[PDB]
This record gives sequence, C-alpha cells and structure tokens, in this order.
Amino acid sequence: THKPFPAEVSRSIMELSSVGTLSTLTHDGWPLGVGVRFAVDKDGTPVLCLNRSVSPDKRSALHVQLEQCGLRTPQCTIQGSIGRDDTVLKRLSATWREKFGEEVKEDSLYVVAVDRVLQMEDFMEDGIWVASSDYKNASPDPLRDIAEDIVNQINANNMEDIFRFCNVYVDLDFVVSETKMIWMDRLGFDLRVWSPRGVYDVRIPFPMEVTDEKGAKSSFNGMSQLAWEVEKSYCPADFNKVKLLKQVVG
Amino acid sequence: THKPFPAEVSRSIMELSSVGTLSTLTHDGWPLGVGVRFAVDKDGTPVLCLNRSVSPDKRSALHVQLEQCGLRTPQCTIQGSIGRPGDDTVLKRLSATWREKFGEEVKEDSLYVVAVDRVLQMEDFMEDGIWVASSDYKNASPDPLRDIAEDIVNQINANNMEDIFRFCNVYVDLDFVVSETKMIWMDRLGFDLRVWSPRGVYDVRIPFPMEVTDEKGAKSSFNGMSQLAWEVEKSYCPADFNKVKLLKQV
Amino acid sequence: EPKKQELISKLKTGKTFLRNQEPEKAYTEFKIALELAQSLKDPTEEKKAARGLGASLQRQGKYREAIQYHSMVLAISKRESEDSGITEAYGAIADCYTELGDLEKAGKFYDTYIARLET
Amino acid sequence: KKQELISKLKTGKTFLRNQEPEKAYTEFKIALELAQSLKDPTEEKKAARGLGASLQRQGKYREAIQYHSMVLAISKRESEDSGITEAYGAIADCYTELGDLEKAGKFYDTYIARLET
Amino acid sequence: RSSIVVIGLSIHTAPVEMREKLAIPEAEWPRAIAELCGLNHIEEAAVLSTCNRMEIYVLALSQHRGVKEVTEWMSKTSGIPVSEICQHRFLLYNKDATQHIFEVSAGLDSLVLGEGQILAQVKQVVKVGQGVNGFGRNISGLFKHAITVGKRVRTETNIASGAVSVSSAAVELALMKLPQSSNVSARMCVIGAGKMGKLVIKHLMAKGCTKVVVVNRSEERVSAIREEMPGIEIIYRPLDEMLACASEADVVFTSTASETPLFLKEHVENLPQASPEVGGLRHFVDISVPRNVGSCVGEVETARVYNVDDLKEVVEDRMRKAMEAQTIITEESTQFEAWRDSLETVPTIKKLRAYAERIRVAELEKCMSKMINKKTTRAVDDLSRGIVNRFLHGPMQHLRCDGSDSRTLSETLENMHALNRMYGLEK
Amino acid sequence: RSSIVVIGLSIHTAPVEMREKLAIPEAEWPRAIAELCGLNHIEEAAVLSTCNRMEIYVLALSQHRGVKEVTEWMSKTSGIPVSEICQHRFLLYNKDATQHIFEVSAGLDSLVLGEGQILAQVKQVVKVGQGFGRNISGLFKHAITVGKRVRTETNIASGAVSVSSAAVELALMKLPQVSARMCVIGAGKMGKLVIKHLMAKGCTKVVVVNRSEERVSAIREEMPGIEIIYRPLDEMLACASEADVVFTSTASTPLFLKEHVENLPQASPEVGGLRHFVDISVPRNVGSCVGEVETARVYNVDDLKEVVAKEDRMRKAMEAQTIITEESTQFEAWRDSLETVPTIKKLRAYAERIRVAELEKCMSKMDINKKTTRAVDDLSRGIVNRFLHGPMQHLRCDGSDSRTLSETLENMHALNRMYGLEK
Repeated sequence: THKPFPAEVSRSIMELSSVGTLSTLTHDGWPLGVGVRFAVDKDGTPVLCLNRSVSPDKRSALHVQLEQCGLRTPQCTIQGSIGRDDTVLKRLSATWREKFGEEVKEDSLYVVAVDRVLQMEDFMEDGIWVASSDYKNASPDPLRDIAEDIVNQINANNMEDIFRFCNVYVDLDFVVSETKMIWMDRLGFDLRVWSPRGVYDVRIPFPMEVTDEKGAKSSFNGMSQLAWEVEKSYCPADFNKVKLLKQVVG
Repeated sequence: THKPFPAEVSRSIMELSSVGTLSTLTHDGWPLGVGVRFAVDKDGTPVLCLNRSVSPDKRSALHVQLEQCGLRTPQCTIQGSIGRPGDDTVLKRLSATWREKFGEEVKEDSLYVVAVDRVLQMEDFMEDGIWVASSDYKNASPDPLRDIAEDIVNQINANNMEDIFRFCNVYVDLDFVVSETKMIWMDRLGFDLRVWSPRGVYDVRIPFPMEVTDEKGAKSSFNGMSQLAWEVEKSYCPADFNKVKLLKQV
Repeated sequence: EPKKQELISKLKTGKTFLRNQEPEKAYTEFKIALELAQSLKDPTEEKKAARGLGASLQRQGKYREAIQYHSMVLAISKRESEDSGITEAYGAIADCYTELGDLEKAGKFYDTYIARLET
Repeated sequence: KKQELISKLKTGKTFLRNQEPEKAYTEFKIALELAQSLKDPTEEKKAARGLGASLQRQGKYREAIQYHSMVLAISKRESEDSGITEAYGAIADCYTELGDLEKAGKFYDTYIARLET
Repeated sequence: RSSIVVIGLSIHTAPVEMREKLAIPEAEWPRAIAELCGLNHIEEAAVLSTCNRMEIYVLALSQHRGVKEVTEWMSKTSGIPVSEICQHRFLLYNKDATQHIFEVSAGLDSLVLGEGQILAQVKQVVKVGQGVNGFGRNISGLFKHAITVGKRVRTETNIASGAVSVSSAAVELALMKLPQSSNVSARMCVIGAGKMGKLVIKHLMAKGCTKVVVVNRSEERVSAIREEMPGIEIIYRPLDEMLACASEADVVFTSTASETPLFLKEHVENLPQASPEVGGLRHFVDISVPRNVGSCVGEVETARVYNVDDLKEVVEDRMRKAMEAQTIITEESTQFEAWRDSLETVPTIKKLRAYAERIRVAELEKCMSKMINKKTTRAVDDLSRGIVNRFLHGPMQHLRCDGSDSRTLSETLENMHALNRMYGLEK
Repeated sequence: RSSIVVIGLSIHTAPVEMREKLAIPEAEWPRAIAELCGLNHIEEAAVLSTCNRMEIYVLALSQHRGVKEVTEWMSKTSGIPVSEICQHRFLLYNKDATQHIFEVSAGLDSLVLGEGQILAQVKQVVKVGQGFGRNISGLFKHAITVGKRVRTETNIASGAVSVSSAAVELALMKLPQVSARMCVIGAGKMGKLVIKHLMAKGCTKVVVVNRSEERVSAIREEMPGIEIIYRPLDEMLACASEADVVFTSTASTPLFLKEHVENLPQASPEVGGLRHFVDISVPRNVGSCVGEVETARVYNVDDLKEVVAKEDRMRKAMEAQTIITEESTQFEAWRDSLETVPTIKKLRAYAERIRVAELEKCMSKMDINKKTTRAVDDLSRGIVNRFLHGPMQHLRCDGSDSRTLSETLENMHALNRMYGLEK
C-alpha cells in the first residue's frame, strides 16, 4: 500500500496525543479503566502519573486515541506491565516537564514496559498487533506536528485541487459532492469523498517520500500542477489511477 | 456542596459524550482497552458497538471522558457485565437510540450492553474519585443545561470578561490579586471559575441564588449576579452575604 | 434695492451665528430674514431663511419643532414647482428623526434622500 | 490665432470623450504649438496635460510621463501652484499602469499631501 | 449601545404573594410608562402584566444603570424592599429579551391563559400605547412583531390544542388533590364567569362534570355561557349567595377581578365541612392575581387553598409541537435582531452629510469671495451641491440595506466602519 | 493575478547527474533571464545556481501556466524531457517561495557553501540587475538583509557542515583507522575550505594541484599549520597517482575518466589499496563511471548527505528561524502594502468623471469672464480633493502593525463596494 507501517502509526499517535486510558486489574479481579496523562520517551515506552500505589498484579494496558480532522480516529493500545533507580528516573521526570510545562511528583511516576501494541485504523476496526521490537525501532512520522495545520489549509485554500485530484488520480464511478482532506504523512495523504451514492476514503501517494514541511508542499504543488495539466489537456495522465477505496458510515 | 451529586455528573457525562474506552479481560487474563462508540438509554445504561469477541469473561469497564473548555476533564467509569440484549423487542429499542444519537444506522449483530453494577466518578485527572451505586446512578437525572453549557460558557468568556473579573472581587475572598480568569463549566446549581495568579491556580464554585432549570433561568440568574456585583463595586448597594472561600489547586 | 440688501445682510449674519454654537442668537436672525423674504414675495429667498430656522432648532435640541420648518421648504418648492432645496429637506428631516431616536422613520426619509442624490 | 488655441483645445477633449486618442493626440500637439507661441504659461499646461492623457489611452504610459512632467516644470518656472497636484496624480497613474506599485505609491503619497491645501 | 431590557417577576422566580403587589391593571398602564420614562437611563417602556408574570420592557441607554433605576421604581411602587426583589428578579438583555417576549406571545412559556388571551393582551398594549409618548417606537416595533409571531404560531402549529392553561390546570389540580373517590361526583363551584371562568367550566365538562354552580354579577353573562355549552348544567347565583354556595360545594374555583380577597378566615370558619366523600375538605382553587382568597383561610382544618403557584404539579409525549413552534421563534428572533442591526448605520448617514457640508460651505465661500451674479450664483451653487451629492450617493446607498441577506448586512456594517476610519466620523 | 514562484531542481529531489545538465554559468545569467521573460506568463526572472541547487525565481501572472512555460524552458535548456523534470522538480508559491530563498541565504538548508559564498552570490545576482524587475530584485535584496542578519545575530555559520567540510568528513568515513597523503585538485573558494577543514583533522602534508601558483602561495601563508606543496595541472594525473584520496574542485567536463584511472597504481596497503575520488565541483570533474575501477570509488556531492548526522547546531537553527519568520512575514506585509495602489488610480478616475460632468453642466448656464473661470474650476477641484483626501490617505499604509494593514485593505474593499470600482 501507500500508507506507513502500523508500528510507525502507533509511534505517531503516542507523540501527538497526551491523554489516554489506563486499563488495570482490581483485587476483585474486575478490569478497571482510568483516564491519565502520559508522555513518551525516545524509545516509545509510555510514562504516566498515577494517584494509586503499585499493586501485586503489574500488568496493564494503555489505550490512546488520535482524532484526525474530526473524521477518523486512529488509535493504539500498549499492552504490558507497569512499575516504578534514580538513573532513568531523573531523565523521565525531565521529559514529562518538557512536554507539559508543568511540575511533576516523582513519587507517582510509572513506566509501562511494552510487550506488544495493538493498532487500529479507526473505530469498529480489527487492527493489527505490533511487536515491541518493531514498535521500539519505528520512528514517528516527521510531518506529525505540521499535518493538521497543513491539512486544514489545503481544505480551505486548494479545494480546486482536491476535487481535481478526485478526477485524475482516482478511478471513481460517481459524481463528487464534497471532498475534504483527512490527514497527511511522509508517504502521502488521504481524502474523504462524498457523493449521492455514499462516502469513502482514498489514499493518494506522493511521487516520492517526503522528509520535511517544504517537501510536502513541493510535492503537493507538483501534483496540483500535473492534475491541472491533465484536466486542461496539456499532458497525458501517464500513470495508474488509485482504485482501492474503503467503506465508512457518515 | 454547591456542586451537583457525583451520581448526577456521571449521567451528564454519559449524555454529552459518545466516545469511550472499553476495558475488558481476555482468555489470557490480560486487561485490554479498545476505543468504542456508545449510546445511553433512559436508565443511564450504556449500549455500544463492539467488533471484538467474545470475551468469555464478561467482566468489563467502560471509561468515558468529558473535556470542559479545555481546562478540566471530569470522567466516569461504568463497571459491569457485557452481554447481548436478548434477541427480542429490547433490541429494537436500542437500535433506535443509536440511530437517534448519531443519526447513522447500526449493525445489530454488533450490539452489546454493559449491565451497570457500579460507577466511578472523578472531577479531573489524578483524582481519587467516588463510587456510585447503580441505584443512585439510575435514579439520578442528567443536568438540564448540559446541551447549552459549552456554548453559554464560551459566550460568557468572550462577551463577559468584565463580569467574570468582578465576580472574583465581590463573591470570593481571595488572598491575592487575580491575573486571569476563565469560566470552566455551568450546571443547574451554579458555575466553576478558574483563577490564575502568581500565588496559584485555583478553581472556585460560585453558586446561583437559587436552582436553575433552563437556559432562560441561567441567563437571568447570571445577569442578576452580574447586576449585584456591579452595584457592589460601584458601591450603590452593600454586599450582605458571605463570600466563597473554598478553593482547589490544579 | 433697500429691502433686498437688508435681507441678505441678516441672512448671512445668522450663518455666522450658526457657525459657532449660539443657535438662540441665530434663530432670531432667520426669523427676521423669513419675515423680510415673505414681504418681498421671493420664494427662493423665503425657503433659504426657513432652512436656517430649522437648523437652529436642531442645535437647541428642539428637533420636533425643526421638522415643521423643514417641511415648509418642501411646500414652497412644490407650490413653485422648483426642485431647489428638496433634496436637503428630506435629508434634514431624517437628521431630526435620527436625533429623536426613531431610526426606522429616519431611514425611510433617508431612502428618499438617497434617491434624489442622482439627481 | 488666439481663438485657434481654445478651439482645438476643447476639440481634443471631445475625441478623448469618444475614445479616439490618435485624433485627440494630434489636436493637443497643435494646441501646444499655439500655447507656446502665444507665450501663456496657463494655456501651455493645458495642452501638455491633454497630450499625456491621450497617450495613456494608446498604452504609451512611459512617454506620457514626460508631458506630465512638463506641467511640473512650467509651474516651478512660473512659481505657480496651479496644476501641480493633478500632475503628481497623473504621473502616479502612469506608473500604476506599468505594474510598478512602489514609485506610484511614493508619487501618490505626495499627491495626498496637496489635497489638504 | 442602547439596549432593550426586560425586567420583572416571573412565576418561575417570584411567588404570587410577592407578584400581586406589583400587579398593574390596564388603567394604570399609561401612568406606569410615564413614570418609567421619567427615569434618566430609560427612553421607552411598556408593561406586560398577566397572572403568570409582571414584566417591564424598556429601552435603556445603559443596561446596568437602567436596570438599577427600574428595579428601584418597582420597589417604590410595590412597597417591597429592593433587596427582596433582587432575590426573585427576572432579567434578560437584547437578543434574549426579544426571544423571551416571543416565547410568551406564542404561549411556549407555560402556562397559557387559554383562548388566545396572551395575544389579545399584547394587541391591547400596542393599542393603548399608541397615544402614550413613553411607549416609543423601538418597544412598539418589538411588541408589534411579537403579535406576528403569535399569529404565526397560532396558524402554522396547532400547539394550542393540547396546551395546558391556568384554567385547565386548575381543574386538573382539583381532581388530583381530592381523594380518588369520584373526583367529578364532588360538588363543583365557580366564582366569576369571565374568560378564565368559562375555561374552568369547559374543562370541568371535559372531565365529565355534569353540574356546576356559578356565581357572577351579570346573569346575562352566565346565560350566554349556558347557551354555549349544553353538555354541562350551569346554575346562576348572585354574589349575595356566595358563602351559601361555598358551604354547599366541595371545591370552590375563584376567578374575579376584586383587588381584595372574597374569602377571609372568619367566614370560611363559619362554613360547614365539605362532603365526607372527599374527607370533609373544601378546596379553594384560586386562579386570580391578586388572589380572591385570603392567605390564612387555609389555616382552617376543613379548608385548603391553592394559588396559581400550585398549578406546577404535573402541569404528554406530543411535545413535537413545542419544537415546531421553536422553529418560528428562532426564525423571527434572529430576523428581528438583523432588522435592528440594519438601523445602526443611520447615525453614520447623518454625520457623513455634516462632514460634506463643512467642506461644501467652506469651498463655496472661498469661491464667492474671489468672484455681477443673478443666475450665475444659482448655477455655481448647483455645481457645489452637485459634486457633493453624486459623490455621497455611492457610500450613502450602500449604508442602507434592510431586507434580510445576512451577508449584505455584514458588508453594510463594514462600509460604516470604513467611513468611520476614512473620514474620522466617530472620533 | 500575480504570484512569486520558485522552480527548479534541488539536491533533495534531483540527483547530481540531473542537475548538472542545468547548471547555468554566471556569464549566461542575463541570457537565461532574458529567455524566461520571453515567455508570455513571465514578467520578471532570476537564476540561482550553486552546487547544491538549481532554482528559478519568476514573477508569474498565472502560476499554473507560468510553471509550465518555465518547466518547458528547463527541458529545452537541459535536454531532459518535461516528464522527467516533473518527477524531480522543486516548486513553492508565494510566501513559501519568499521564505525558501531566505532559508537558503541563511545557510539553514542542506550543506552550506562556506565563507559566505552563498550570501556573496546573492549580492552578485542583484549586482547583475538589468531588466529581473523590481519585485524579484526586491525579494533578493531582502534576502541579502536576512542573510547578513543571521550572520551577525547568530554565528550558526561557525560550526555548520559545509560542502567542503563534509568532503573531508565523508573521506574519513570510508577510510580505515590520517594523514594518508591527501590531494586537492583546484585551489579556489571551495579548495581553500577543503584544505582548511583538512588541516583541522591532523593532516600533516597536502598536495594541491592548481593553474595559478600565486593562488596557492597565498593560501600557504594564511594557514601555516599544514604543509602545502604546489604542482601544476600537467602533473594532475601524476599527483593523483601518488595519493590515497583525491579531492577535485575546479570549474571544468570531467577531468578523470575510466581508462585514465585504470592506468594508475594501487593505493597504499595501509588504507586498503582503495582510492577515494571526492568530487565537490559542479558539473563534476570525476565520473561518470570511474568507480568501475577496482581500486577506485567515486563520491558525488549527493553522497555528502551520508555524513555527518551534534548539539548546539539545532539551537542556532531555531534562533535563525526566528529571524526568517520575522522578515518573511515582514516582506509579505510590504507586498500587501501596494495592493491598494490600483484602487487609488480608479478612485481618481471615478472622481474626475463627476467633477468634469458637473463643471461642464455649469459653464453652459454661464461668455464672461477672464478671472472668474479660474475661480469656478478651483472650487470644482477643491471639493473633490478634500473629499478624496480621507479615503486616499487611509489607502496608503506601510510599516508593520497587523491592524493598520488589516484595516487599510478593508477600506479598499468598502470603496470597491460603495463606488463599484470592480465592473
């Protein structure tokens, strides 16, 4: 496909979001879910603050969401064990404060040892499990902080190109009513197309991988130009259009 | 206090929000947390659409958050058992509420219900929280201002900073000078304010003279307090009442 | 020659008085100018003095009394079938209504005033 | 001959009224030839301002500036403040048609300072 | 900055024992408006007084000082201390003020009067304030449009069908409180056969009441009602037999226009107990403001009193009519305010003329001093006003917009701001 | 419609074997700008060509047609098909464009030129100023300001990996365990920094091949810490034969070929017997297949991305983005400052039609006399001037303040609405 690896998506989610649900066990044996703010180290292992003490079962699971343009919410769940030396404690107590800008009690600092990460693409999805090695090694997407800002700018200032991308880059069988842009990463970007028939999500790839903000804008301007030349008939559309769509329910 | 019962707040959260974390146990015995959309009946009992199965251990916990003006995030957690509705008339009752809440359709092969046994309730993160009996929860009613609370707050914070500042001088006995003050939330009994100052950051609860039942009731009550506060500061009338003293750090 | 020269004198004198904020001293000037204009049987000069009376009342806060005199210049113009000062009349009246706090009524008169600016 | 000046002077404005800049340009030339010959500073600026205006319609903006700059010279040579403000506007009008918004802006800034008095 | 304010005592915020002290009859309406406009920060005023509300709609210069002055007027007129009024005061500002008066005219704010008495009264207020200088145009404009909203809700939604009125709730409350053993078989009595009185008898009949005794001044009035509803037996008695009727009635409905009570404790004490079928309790339901029943007749063991405040008990899944009527209110409330914003450019239209005159006069005087005349003077004056008029016509025309089109209205106000910046009109 | 567009091939999107086909020498800069303006949708043009980028700055009426006309010109100047150019072209529009040239002048992007060569070239581009109108010149002139502003407020330049610097580093990344007999062909601005950054690594002796001997002797006395010996181009193939790694920087077609290196001895067994041809000169001097030789490997300027990457070079980077952001949004503020100018011209045009018509309708009712006509005309122009002065003054705005600029543009919008200046 043209989408980044699920291990990279989980890392991206962990870098952008700051609110998650800490699922744990009770003495009664019942599962319990509590909201909690969290931070992420350089490896990807989550760091959180609790008001409770370390119990006898240390195994827990941290579920984190990321809403994208209020259309799709990719989410992941770190499954592992939680527990409390001052070596790696002074380091994590600094990263937390650097993320939130707030003070932090070192008596309630916990670390969830990643065993595996479940990774979903949206709600009501199956998701693919990710090994703690593939997750630890994967790097967050380099366009994460600029994604929402660029996506929103495109949706308002280049709507002419978004509709035009639906005519020359994807092989659809219906008329376009409305089409907004959902997200954007190093490999490409997703679109949501509306029609009198129904609504789907398409993934249009970049010509080549993007590394920074200037690259994404340059890639978009290149695709916008070609898409314009095709519709205006100045050059042939010498490529295979995107055919893979995806059902969704709005 | 002048704040509504924890049994009522949880009902308010369940009515406003639509997204939660379903904490459940697996065959492995590990707690698993996945995001899930839900709806609420007249009793407060949550109904959700889940794609996972089964689990054979039906013990689960649904965690739901509610962010208020991006300052405070009250959250509750329903603990109980998940099972099919009954494959009868009580299924069509749920398919209608899901269709009325979201306006979308529903796959009925995926309709699960959490049998409420007890509910946890917290005012924000890192808070201990209070358990609520399923009898108190079912009997408690959602706040009559829930659907206008967010809108009415933003309108006050954007059109009524003069009155908000004035409330910090005549309604609360603060032992410092106020730098900034935003309005957090507003319910049937009153409203919460967050005061910023070099001394600290605290949340105060200023109660209405009497209980409010509607939108007109809240605006008339606010305008009444806004009037008195103005007459006091302008010294046209005396302040014959006891100022609020109780604060809360965050 | 003698009476006409007396008219123009007191006429511009009032405008001098209106130029600074002494309307009571101005109202007296146009009052004479109107009386002199009527005896001279000059419709053109009569509506000029009539306009001063209305303007002076506006400065005293006597807006409703001013409208009466601004309506006079309309009657003179309609009787003489000359469209000179009609555009100002509808505008002046709307100015008075604006100060009375009745903006809906004033707006309708301005609406007439705007249509005459064409002309 | 003095009657011939005003004759072709107002004649040129007629062609400018009916968008014929070529026939208008010729008339203001003759009008200038008479205005200089009669030695009247006021009449000279008239034909000169007329020439520049007639050139703007032909697209000859750069050439037009020269004649709009003459009326600035006539005024300074006569110590006269007449027709100067319209010149600064007319010159700035030309630069605006050349796509050069900074020189036009500076020449418009000067144009504002004169509208007062 | 002038704002439309509504101040007063609603049934939801002030008790009947407090509101009745401020109940202004139609006769004193012109006086009340006169006094209110006598205040400094009050320009226009109107008084809306029903059994559910005592509300004063005013047009104020300052919305803080204006309220203070009106609240003081309420105290000096009612005798109630200002502090005690503030603990029960109802207060809304502009867009919320116009929203409220519409919801009242549409009968959305429960309860209703029945048979369209609310709308009939608003017309009457407008009719009476036609001669009143205090009544202004801004208040008249609001009230007149409120009648439109009323007529729209009456015609576009049959919400009035199942709507609970004061009289309706009076019957419902009576059958509710008296023991479930034959709520109708109990002896009924109604004092005062006016608009409120007819609706009591009507709803009694609609619950199966076959016979009712009615006390009233004019017998012709009662006979006019009997000839209207043959489904119920109506017996007429004069006021002379009032206590005689109450003594033979299990429940007494009182509606009249008497400022002083018709029942005091002393008299009800002399009355026998009611039928043992209802427990010997005589239920005095009072739907009048001021009340017709004294406030200590309830102290009698064989007598219980109910005011309009007590009609709140169970006041119905057909509430879709309420939402359909809210469509009308929202449609007109957000359209009336747009019409008001249309008039904000009027003062700017005035200042712009004044700015133009100062220039036109000054330039003509410097022209006339540097200049035989006759027809030439009239021609140069025509040039002087001709240049100005055609120059102003542009901006002037684009300051005037009315006629909805929120987008054109938005541009119109931006035109004003620009004229303020360019010519320094407001500065 | 008008847009400032930057088009071209950067080191991050196109390989060196593709860019060198478009490396336009300084001599042909006026000709390149002349040809580009020969296009319909191109008013102004400029060419920025360094060893890491080929960029074309233009003033386009339509940007979709403007880019196309230029992309074709790039093909008609390189021989590379338009289809292939689009697969490697770099393209930013407006404030993304104005920022990019600022990020280049500040040495913020990619490997740097060194010794302010990057800033010196932009000054040189501006010095070559003939007909490159006032908008492109305006952008480049302001880029010089940003370039020197970053130079003086942030010495980020003193620790940045430069092309010549990375050439020395990459050389040590491929070479084992120096010393190890370095040789540099061509003694220029690049050649200097190659030796300079070579001396700072513990190099005892360096062989330098160059045309001018006087040029080399001037370099030896400036940096007395490393032994520098001179040999001319005649012994270029001989010096390379007595060196383990050859640095080539000149302004030449390739100097070393396939079978010219095959005839060369193997390198010392102390470094693995391999030769490193590091080519930082563009177009290249080595290539295009010399690496086919067993004892020789070629490294282009593209391979300099592999090394290096360590601390404050990202703190200084953020301190420069502060400078860039400041001047970039200040330059666009200056471009928006002139947007009201056409409106001012149209308002005079509107005011004149009324002033003329009312004066012409006046003289028809008035002939006599001499000094009166000049009095009735001054009145006519007196009312108009004092009426225009308000709006006119509030259309001309400059300096900063996001309020005065915002309010001025809204004034233009209103005058357009009120007087119907759109038509």
